[PDB]
Amino acid sequence: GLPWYRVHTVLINDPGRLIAAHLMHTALVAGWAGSMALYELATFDPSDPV
Amino acid sequence: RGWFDILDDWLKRDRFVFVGWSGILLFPCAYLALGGWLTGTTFVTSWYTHGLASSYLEGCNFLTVAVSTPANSMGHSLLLLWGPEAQGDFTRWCQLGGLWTFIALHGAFGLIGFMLRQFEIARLVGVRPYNAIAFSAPIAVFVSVFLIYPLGQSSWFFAPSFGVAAIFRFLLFFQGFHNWTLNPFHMMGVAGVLGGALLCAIHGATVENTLFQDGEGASTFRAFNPTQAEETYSMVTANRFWSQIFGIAFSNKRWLHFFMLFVPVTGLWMSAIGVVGLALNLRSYDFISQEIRAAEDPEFETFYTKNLLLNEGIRAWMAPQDQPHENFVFPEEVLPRGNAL
Amino acid sequence: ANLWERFCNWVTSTDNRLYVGWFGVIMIPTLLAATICFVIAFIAAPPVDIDGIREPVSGSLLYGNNIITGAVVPSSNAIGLHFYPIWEAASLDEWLYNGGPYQLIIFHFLLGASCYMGRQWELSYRLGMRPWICVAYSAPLASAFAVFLIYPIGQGSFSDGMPLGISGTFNFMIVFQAEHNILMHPFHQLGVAGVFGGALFCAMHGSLVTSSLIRETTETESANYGYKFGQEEETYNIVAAHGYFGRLIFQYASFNNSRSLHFFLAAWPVVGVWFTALGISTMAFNLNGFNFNHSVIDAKGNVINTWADIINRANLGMEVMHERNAHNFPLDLA
Amino acid sequence: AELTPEVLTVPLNSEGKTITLTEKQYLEGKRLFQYACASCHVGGITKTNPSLDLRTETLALATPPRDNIEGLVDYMKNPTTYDGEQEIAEVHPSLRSADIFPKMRNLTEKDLVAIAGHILVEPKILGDKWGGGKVYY
Amino acid sequence: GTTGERPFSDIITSVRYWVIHSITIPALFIAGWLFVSTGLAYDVFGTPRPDSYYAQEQRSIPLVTDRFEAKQQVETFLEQLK
Amino acid sequence: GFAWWAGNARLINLSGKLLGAHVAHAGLIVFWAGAMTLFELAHFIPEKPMYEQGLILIPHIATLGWGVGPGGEVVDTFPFFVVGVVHLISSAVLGFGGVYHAIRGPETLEEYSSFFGYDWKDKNKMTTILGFHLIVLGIGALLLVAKAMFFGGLYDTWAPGGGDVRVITNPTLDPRVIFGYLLKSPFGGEGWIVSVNNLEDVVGGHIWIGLICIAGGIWHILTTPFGWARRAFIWSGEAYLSYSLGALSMMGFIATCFVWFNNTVYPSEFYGPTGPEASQAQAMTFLIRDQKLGANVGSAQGPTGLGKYLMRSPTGEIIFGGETMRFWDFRGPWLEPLRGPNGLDLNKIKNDIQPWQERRAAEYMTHAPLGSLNSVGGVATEINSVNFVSPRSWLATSHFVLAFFFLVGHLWHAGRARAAAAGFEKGIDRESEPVLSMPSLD
Ligand code: CLA
Ligand code: CLA
Ligand code: CLA
Ligand code: CLA
Ligand SMILES: CC1=C(/C=C/C(C)=C/C=C/C(C)=C/C=C/C=C(C)/C=C/C=C(C)/C=C/C2=C(C)CCCC2(C)C)C(C)(C)CCC1
Ligand SMILES: CC1=C(/C=C/C(C)=C/C=C/C(C)=C/C=C/C=C(C)/C=C/C=C(C)/C=C/C2=C(C)CCCC2(C)C)C(C)(C)CCC1
Ligand SMILES: CC1=C(/C=C/C(C)=C/C=C/C(C)=C/C=C/C=C(C)/C=C/C=C(C)/C=C/C2=C(C)CCCC2(C)C)C(C)(C)CCC1
Ligand SMILES: CC1=C(/C=C/C(C)=C/C=C/C(C)=C/C=C/C=C(C)/C=C/C=C(C)/C=C/C2=C(C)CCCC2(C)C)C(C)(C)CCC1
Ligand SMILES: CCCCCCCCCCCCCCCCCC(=O)O
Ligand SMILES: [Cl-]
Ligand SMILES: [Cl-]
Ligand SMILES: [Fe+2]
Repeated sequence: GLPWYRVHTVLINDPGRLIAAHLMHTALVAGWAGSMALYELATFDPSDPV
Repeated sequence: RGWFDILDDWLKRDRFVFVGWSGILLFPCAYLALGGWLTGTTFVTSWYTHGLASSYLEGCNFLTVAVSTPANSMGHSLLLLWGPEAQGDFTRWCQLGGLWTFIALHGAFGLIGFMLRQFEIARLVGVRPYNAIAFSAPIAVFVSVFLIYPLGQSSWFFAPSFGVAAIFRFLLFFQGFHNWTLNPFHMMGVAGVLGGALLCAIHGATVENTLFQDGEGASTFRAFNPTQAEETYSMVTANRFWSQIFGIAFSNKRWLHFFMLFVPVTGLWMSAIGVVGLALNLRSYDFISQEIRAAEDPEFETFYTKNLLLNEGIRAWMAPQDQPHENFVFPEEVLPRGNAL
Repeated sequence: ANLWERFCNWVTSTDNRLYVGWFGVIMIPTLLAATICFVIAFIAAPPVDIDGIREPVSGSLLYGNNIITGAVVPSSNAIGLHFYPIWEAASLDEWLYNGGPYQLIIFHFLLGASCYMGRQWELSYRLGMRPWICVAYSAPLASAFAVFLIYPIGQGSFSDGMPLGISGTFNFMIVFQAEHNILMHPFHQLGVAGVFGGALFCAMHGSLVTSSLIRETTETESANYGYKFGQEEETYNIVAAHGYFGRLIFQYASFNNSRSLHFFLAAWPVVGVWFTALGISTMAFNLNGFNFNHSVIDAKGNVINTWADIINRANLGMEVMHERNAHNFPLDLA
Repeated sequence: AELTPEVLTVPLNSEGKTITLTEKQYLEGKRLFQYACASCHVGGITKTNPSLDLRTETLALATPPRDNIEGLVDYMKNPTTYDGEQEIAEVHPSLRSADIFPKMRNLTEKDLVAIAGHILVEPKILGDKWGGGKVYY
Repeated sequence: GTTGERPFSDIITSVRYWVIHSITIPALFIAGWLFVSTGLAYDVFGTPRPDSYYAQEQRSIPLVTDRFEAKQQVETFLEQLK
Repeated sequence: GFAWWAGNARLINLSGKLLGAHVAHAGLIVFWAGAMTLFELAHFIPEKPMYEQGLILIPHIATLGWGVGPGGEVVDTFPFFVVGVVHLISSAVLGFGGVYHAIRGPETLEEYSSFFGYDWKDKNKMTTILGFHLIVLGIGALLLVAKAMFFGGLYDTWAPGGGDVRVITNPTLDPRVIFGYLLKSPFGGEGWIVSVNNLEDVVGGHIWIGLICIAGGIWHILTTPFGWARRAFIWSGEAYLSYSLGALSMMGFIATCFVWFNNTVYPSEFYGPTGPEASQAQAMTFLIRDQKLGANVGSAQGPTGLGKYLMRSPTGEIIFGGETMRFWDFRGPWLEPLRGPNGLDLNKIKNDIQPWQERRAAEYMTHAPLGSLNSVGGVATEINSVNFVSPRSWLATSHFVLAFFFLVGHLWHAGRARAAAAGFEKGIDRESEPVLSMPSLD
C-alpha cells in the first residue's frame, strides 16, 4: 500500500475532499486561536501595564 | 525558433564544461566568491575592522589568512562598493570589510546557481533530482551560519570570517559564549556527520569485500564493465555477514542508498536549526536543576559545572582582543583563574 | 564425534544466528563485563575523585545527573597508570571513590573491541569473503585506543583519559585544545576532512544511486519494493548516474567503475580517521599543533595579532580555569 | 612605527650616561638572549622564579641597580640576589660559572652588551607584555 | 566519451603549446612579482606596510567606529602617520 | 596479474630480483644512518645540550661510550664522524649488490644454486634461512656485550659523580632478574621491561638473548616444523611477511614507551628529561625556591588539604605534591639522593640539596618534552622564542605512527594471505557462492 509519508496524496485528484481537508485545517487553526486566547485570558494579570 | 530557443540550444550544448541557463548565475558568482577570497587572503588586511593581520602580504600563512568580517560599527550594512560607507573607493571598501559581504552574497547566489545546475542537468539527462535535494543541506548550513546568525546578532562582525584559523576561533567562541556542544541540535548534526562518514566507510568496505570474482587478475578493479547488468558484489553474502557480525544488516540496496542520503542531510539540517536559535542567543546553555543544587551545595560537581568554568575562562580571556570595538578592560585581578596557572 | 571437535565446530559454526568464533570467545565475556559495570555505574556509582585532590565528581543519575551530564568518571590522578582492579582495594567503597569502575570498563571494552575487529576477519574467512572489512573498523578502534589508553599513557594518568559521558567527552575536548591546540594540528584537520568528506560522499553516493533507480514501481508504492533481495540485475543505471555527475562537474571527475568508486568511499574516511587517531596518539607525547603566537610583528617589534593569537586567548581561558584546584606550580606540564 | 635611535637609546650606567644601540646590536642581542636565556626568561618573566622579572622597573630596584648596560653586564658576570647579599653564579648562568653553564663559554664582551641592550630596549617596544606573563599574550 | 575539444594530453605535449607558454607563464609570474616588489599591491588594497600599523608612540588599534564616517576615520588614521 | 601500484608483489616468486630489492633497500637504511649522522655532526655544537639541537643518532652513539666523558660532556667528535662515514661508505656496497641483483643478476636463484634458491612453501628451507638470521642477531646482541665489557664500556647516567663511561664487569646472569622483567606488569610502578634501570641488567639480558638466538638459530637449521605448527600457520611469502609486520608493530610500540619513560639507556643528559622527569623537576624547583625563603615544606597544607610540596602516594611513600602525584614512580640520578626508605626524606630535603641538583631540576623543568609541530618549545599557549622539541617527543610520536601502520599492514597481509591460500582473494565464485549453500539464519 501507500507508505505512511504518502497517505495524503489520495487527495490530489479529489477536489471535494481536498476542500474538506482544507476546511478541517482551517477549523483546527481557528480553534487553536480560540483556545490560546482563553488560556491567556485565564492567566493574564491586567493590574499593572507599567 | 526565435532567439530564446537559439540561446537555449547554445547554453545546453554538450561541451567539456556544461553551461545551461543556470551557468549564467553560477559561473560569475562562483568565480567572484572564489576570486574575492584568494584576493583578500593574499593582499588585504583586517587592521581597521579587527586589529589583525590577515594576508600573505602581511606575514600570514595559509592557516591564519582570512577575509575577515566588517567592523561591528557597519551593522548589517550590505557594504556595496557604490554604497554610502565606501562611496566607490575600492581601497576603503577593502579596508572596511567590503570583501566579506562580496564573498558571502556572491557565494549565496553561487550556491543557488549550483543547485539550479543540479536541477537543469538532471532534467536534461532524465534522472530524478535527488542530488539537488541532497544539496539543500549545504545551503541551509551556509545560510544559517553565514547570514541568519549575524543578522540576529549586532553585526556581520560576529559571522565567521573566511579563513582556517578564523573558523577555529568561531568554534571556540560558540563554546565559551553559546555552550554549543550542549545543544541537542548540534548533537544530532554530529550524529549525522559521523553517521554518514561511518556509512561511507562501511558501505565501500563491504562492497569491496563481497566482490564476485569476475576476472583472473589480483587487481579486482579491471573486472568491472560499466554497462554490465549484473551486480558486481554479493548482496546476499554481505547480508549474511553483517547479520551475524552485528545482528542486523541491510537487505534492500534501494533503502541502503536512500539511507546514505538521508543521514548526513538530516544531520546538517538539524544543526542549521540550532544555529538559528543561537542567532537570538536562544542557547542550550544551562540546566536549571543543576545550578539550583550547585548554588546551594558547594560539594556538588558534575562535568557540566566543570565545562561552564571553562566557558567563563574563554569569555573573560578572549573578549578584549576578539571584540575590540567594546573597549573591554579587565584588570588582572578580575580575570577568573584557577590556582597557580 | 570427539568432544573437543564438536565444541570447535559449534564455535566456528556459520549457522549460529550471531557468529561466535575464537575471537568471540574472548569478546563475549569482556564486552558483557564492561557493559554490565557501565550500566550499573552510570545509574548508581557515587562521586569519583578524578583528579586525586579529594574533590569528588558526581557522574551517576542517582547522585543528581541527567543523561547529558552523566559519566563514568576516570580513575584518580593519585593512581596514575597503576593497575587498580577490585582486589587491590581494601573495600568496594574505596574502589568506587577512586574510580575503579572506569578502569574495569575501558580495559574490558578495549579487549572486546579488539576481538570485535578480529571476529570481522574471522567470519569473512568462513564465508569465503575478502578480508579487509576489519581494516576499515581499525580506524574507529584506533581512535578509541587513543583517547582511552594511549593519551593516558603519554600524560601519565588515566585521569586524563576521556570520560565515559556526554559532557565529560566535551570536557576532554576543551582541555585537549588548551593543552595541545589540536585545531591547529594537521592530523586533526585531516580527520575533519575524512569526516566532512565521508559525510559528503555518503550523501553524494546515496543521492546519485537514488537518482538513477530504474522504474520498477508505481507512484503509489515505495520505490524500494523495486529491488528484491538477491536479484542478479543491478537496480540502478550507473551510466545514467555517470552521465549526470560527469556533466555536473566534468566527465573525468566522475567514476564509471563501481569498484573504484566504492573503494574510494571506503578509503577516504578510513584514512582521515587513521590520521586523527594518530593525532590524538602523538599529542599524547606533546608534539602539539602549530604555534603562531606572536609570529607577526611590525618594524618596531610590536606584535601584530592574527587569528592564531585570538585562538591563543581562548586557549588561555581554558588553561587557567581547568582543574582549578589541582595545580600548585606555574606550568601544567602534564 | 619603527626601530628608531630613540628607542635604541638606553642608560649605560647609573650616573645617567646613555648609549644608542645599532639595530644590528639589538637583533644580535635578541638572538643571543634566545640562545642563552629564553629557556627561563621568555617574554621577560622568569619561569623558575616568577616573583622576579626583567621589567625595567624591577631592575631599577635591584641592588646593584640593573636597569643599565653596566649593571646588566656585571650581572651576567657575577649575578647576585635581588638585594645583592649573595652571589648565585652556582645556580645562575654567568661567565663566572661557564664551567657548569657551557652556553656562556663562547660569549664575548660585546655579546653581553647586546644581550644587555636587548633586555633594556624590549619593554620600550612591547610595554606591559614584556615581563607581564600569559595575561598579556 | 568526447565532446570535440582537443585532448589535454595532446595540448601540453605539443611544441606550439610550450613555445607560447614558456613566455606567458614566466611573464605572469614576473608581473605578480613586480606587483608586490614595487609596493603597488599595498597602495591598491590599503594594506599597512610593516612600518605603518602604528604611530611611533602608539599602541591603540586604529579601529573604525562609525558607519558613515568610517571612510573619513581611516583617512584621519593614515594622516596620523605621515 | 598486478597493477603498477601493487607492482612489488610481482617479486614474490622472483627470488633473484627480490634479493636485489631487499639488499638495495638495506643500502638506503645504511645510507640514512650514515648521512644523518654527518648532518647531525656538521650542525652539532658542543656548548649546547644535545636535546637543544635536534639530535637522535649522535645520542645513540654517545650512549655506547663513544665521544663523551663524565657528565655527558662531549670530549671528542671523531667517533661520530667515523660512524657516519663508515655507514655511508657501506651503503654503496649494499647499493651495488642491490641494483645488480635487481636488474642484471639472475631473475630467479633456484636454477643458479640450490643453496641460495628458495621456495616459500619449503618449510625446511624457510626455517634454515630463519636460523641463519637468528644466529646473526645473536652475534648482534653479543657485540653490545663485548663493547660494554671489553671495549670501553657504556655511558652510565647512574654512575656516581654525575654520570660517566663505565666498563661492565658483573653483568647480571641470574635468570630470576633477567626473566623477571619479562613478567612484571606493564602498568604503573612496574613498567615491564621498560623499567630496566642499570647497565648490569642491560648487558646480562643481551648475553641471554645472544645465546638464546644462537641456540634457536641452530635449532631451526636442524629441525623442520612439527605437525601442530604445520597445521596452525599459512605457508606462503605474504603470510611470512604478515608475521614480521605483526612483530615490527609490537616492537615499535615498545620502543615508543621505552624512549618516553626510560632514562637509563636513553640518558636524559642526551635525550632531554622524560615527561615524568620534567614534572617532578618543577616540584623540586619550587620546593627548593620556597624553602630558601623560609617555607616549611613538609607542613605546608595546600589549597585542597593535600600537601603543597609533599604528600603521600596511595601506598604511603612521601612524594611530590600537585598534579605530579601521578609521576611518583619516576626515578632519576638527581633525585635518588633524597630518597629514604619511606620515599622523599624530609631531613635530606632540608639539609642536603646540592647546587648541582638545583641546576639540574631547573634545566629539566625548562626542557620538558612539550612543543609545537613547528618547534616552539613549551605549553601550547606559549609565545614564540624558544626553538625546541624534545628528542623524546620526536622519537615517541614517529615510532607510534610507524608501529600503528605496521599493525594495519599486518591485518592487510594476514587477511589477504589467508584468503589467497584458500582461493578467494579475488572474489566470490558466482557459480559456487558459499552462503547460497548454507541454510538461512531464519
Ligand atoms: C502547505 C504546506 C504543505 C502541504 C499541503 C504539503 C503536502 C504534501 N506533502 Mg509536503 N512538505 C511541506 C509542506 C507541505 N506539504 C514542508 C514544509 C516540507 C519540508 C519539511 C515538506 C516535505 C515533504 C516530503 C519530504 C514529502 C511531502 C509529501 C507531501 C504529500 C503527502 C504528505 C503526507 O501524507 O504526509 C503524511 C504525514 C504524516 C502521516 C505524519 C507527519 C507528522 C509530522 C512529521 C510531525 C507533526 C506535525 C504537526 C502534527 C502539525 C504541523 C505543525 C506545523 C507545521 C503547523 C502532500 C501532497 C510526501 C510526498 O511527496 O508524497 C508524494 C513526501 O515524501 N512533503
Ligand atoms: C625501496 C624501494 C623499491 C625497490 C628496491 C624496488 C625494486 C624493484 N621493483 Mg618496485 N616499486 C617501488 C619501490 C621499490 N621497488 C614503488 C614505490 C613503486 C610504485 C611507484 C614500485 C613499482 C614497481 C613496479 C610497477 C614494478 C617494480 C619492479 C621492481 C623490480 C625490478 C625493477 C626494474 O626492472 O626496473 C628497471 C628500472 C630501471 C632500469 C631504471 C633505473 C633503476 C636504477 C636501479 C636506479 C638506481 C640508481 C642508483 C643511484 C644506483 C647507484 C649505482 C651504484 C651505487 C652501483 C625491483 C627489484 C618490477 C618487477 O617486479 O618486475 C617483475 C615491476 O614490474 N616496482
Ligand atoms: C644477503 C645478501 C646477499 C645474498 C643472499 C647474495 C647472494 C648471492 N649473490 Mg650477491 N651480493 C651482495 C649480497 C647478497 N648476495 C652484495 C652486498 C653484493 C655487493 C658486494 C653482491 C654482489 C654479487 C655479485 C657481483 C654476484 C653475486 C652473486 C650471488 C650468488 C652467489 C654468491 C656466492 O657464490 O658467494 C659465495 C661467497 C663468497 C664469494 C664470499 C663472500 C663472503 C663475504 C664477502 C664475507 C661476509 C660478509 C659479512 C657477512 C657482512 C659484511 C660486513 C659488514 C658488516 C661490514 C648468490 C645468489 C653472483 C650471481 O648472481 O651469479 C651470477 C654474482 O655474480 N652477488
Ligand atoms: C624471530 C624469531 C623466531 C621465529 C619467527 C620462530 C619461528 C618458529 N619457531 Mg622458533 N625459536 C626461536 C626464534 C624464533 N622462532 C628461538 C630463539 C628459539 C630458542 C628458544 C626458538 C625455539 C623454538 C622451539 C623449541 C620450537 C620453535 C618452533 C617454531 C615454529 C612455531 C612457532 C610458534 O608456534 O609460535 C607460536 C607460539 C606459541 C603457540 C606459544 C608462545 C607462548 C608465549 C611464550 C607467550 C607469550 C604471551 C604474550 C602475548 C607475549 C609477551 C611476552 C611474554 C613472554 C611475557 C616457527 C617456525 C617450534 C617448531 O616447530 O620447531 C621445530 C618449536 O617447537 N622455535
Ligand atoms: C461543533 C460545533 C461547535 C463546537 C466546536 C468546538 C468546541 C471547537 C473546539 C475547537 C478547538 C478547541 C480546537 C483547538 C485546536 C488545537 C490544536 C489544533 C493544537 C495545535 C497543536 C499543535 C500543532 C502543536 C504542536 C507543537 C507542540 C505540541 C510542541 C511545540 C511545537 C509545536 C507548536 C509544533 C460550536 C458550538 C462552536 C458551534 C456548532 C458546531
Ligand atoms: C575580488 C574582486 C574582483 C575579482 C577578482 C578575482 C576574479 C580574482 C581572482 C583571483 C584568482 C583566480 C586567484 C588565484 C590564485 C591562486 C593561487 C594563489 C593558487 C595557489 C596554489 C598553490 C599554492 C597550490 C600548490 C599546492 C600545494 C601548496 C600543496 C599541494 C599541491 C598543490 C599543487 C595543490 C573584481 C575584479 C571583480 C573587482 C572587485 C573585487
Ligand atoms: C632497484 C630499484 C630501485 C631502487 C634502488 C635502490 C634503493 C638503490 C640503492 C642504492 C644506494 C643505497 C646507493 C648508495 C650509494 C652511495 C654512495 C655512492 C656513497 C658514496 C660516498 C661518498 C663518495 C663519500 C664521500 C665522503 C667521505 C668519504 C668523507 C665525508 C665526506 C664525503 C661525504 C664527501 C628503484 C625503486 C629506484 C627503481 C626500481 C629498481
Ligand atoms: C635483552 C634485555 C633484556 C632481556 C630480554 C629478554 C630475555 C627477552 C625475552 C623475550 C621473549 C622470550 C619473548 C617472547 C615472545 C613471544 C611472543 C611474541 C609470542 C607470540 C605468539 C603468538 C603470535 C601466537 C599466535 C598464535 C596463537 C596464539 C594461536 C595459534 C596460532 C598463532 C600461532 C597465530 C632485559 C629485559 C632483561 C633488559 C634489557 C635487555
Ligand atoms: C545582477 C548583476 C549585478 C552585478 C553588478 C556589477 C557591479 C558593477 C561594479 C561597478 C561598481 C563601480 C562603483 C564604484 C564607483 C561609484 C561611485 C559612487 O559611489 O557614486
Ligand atoms: Cl576541568
Ligand atoms: Cl602542580
Ligand atoms: Fe553503493
